[PDB]
Amino acid sequence: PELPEVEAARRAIEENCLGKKIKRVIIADDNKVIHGISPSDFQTSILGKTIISARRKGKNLWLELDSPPFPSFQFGMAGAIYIKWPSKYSKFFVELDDGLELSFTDKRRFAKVRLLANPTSVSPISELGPDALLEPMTVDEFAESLAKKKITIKPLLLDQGYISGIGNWIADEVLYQARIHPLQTASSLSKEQCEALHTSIKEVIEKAVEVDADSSQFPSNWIFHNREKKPGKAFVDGKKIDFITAGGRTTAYVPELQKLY
DNA sequence: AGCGTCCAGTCTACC
DNA sequence: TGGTAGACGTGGACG
Repeated sequence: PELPEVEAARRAIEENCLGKKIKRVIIADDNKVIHGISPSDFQTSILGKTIISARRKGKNLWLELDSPPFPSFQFGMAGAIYIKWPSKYSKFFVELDDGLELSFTDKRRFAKVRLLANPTSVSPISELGPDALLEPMTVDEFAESLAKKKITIKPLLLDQGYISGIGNWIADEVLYQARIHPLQTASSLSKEQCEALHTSIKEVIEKAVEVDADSSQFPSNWIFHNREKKPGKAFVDGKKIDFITAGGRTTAYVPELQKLY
């Protein structure tokens, strides 16, 4: 999940779970996902504490507790949060003093759950670039840095180091909206296009958050809705969609609108 | 469920 | 450079 999906989970927890003691904990005995601590230790630790606030940066979320260390989640490809089994794919589970349950699942096992004294000072959050939703580069700045990069525009957007939060489909959507080929070099962008990408990134990510990442509420005219179709049968507003790879990720774009020099 | 194949955010080996 | 080609477990969609 990309920024919208995580931001939705953060808001949901900030709304239903703050100020309640953790009465019961269950940590999946998953050597790969539960990173740097035994599910047992991890359990004993947070037991009895209270969530003081839910924080986020990029595709990362952590729970600030009334006392460290704090549990953090790097979603990966299939990470997800649930409030209300323990589901089969649950890796982190807690029942609060009011019967409310919170669970982090990962049906694919590509996520990372850690228990760090300060997630903000260490990987992966420490190397994260400014957040797309919390620290949006001003129009001028955005471009200014777009210049200093001799990299393809998309893989540039998929780099958590540069900017954090954007994912494969959010990248495609914004480039499409701003009518910019994914392979156009960063530095070779016009201060006109740079202001165009800047504006779509904002429209796309906000609306996405605004709808709690519920893809079905996504503007009908977003390429997103047809990026699932197979090559040769994928279209948007009559225009044809092409599937090329960039940054090692299948990239959907429309040659008739997204061109390059 | 039962088949088989393909598509789907890190993180490292390499030209 | 930065470009890439693969690896990593495994569910879900589909011929």
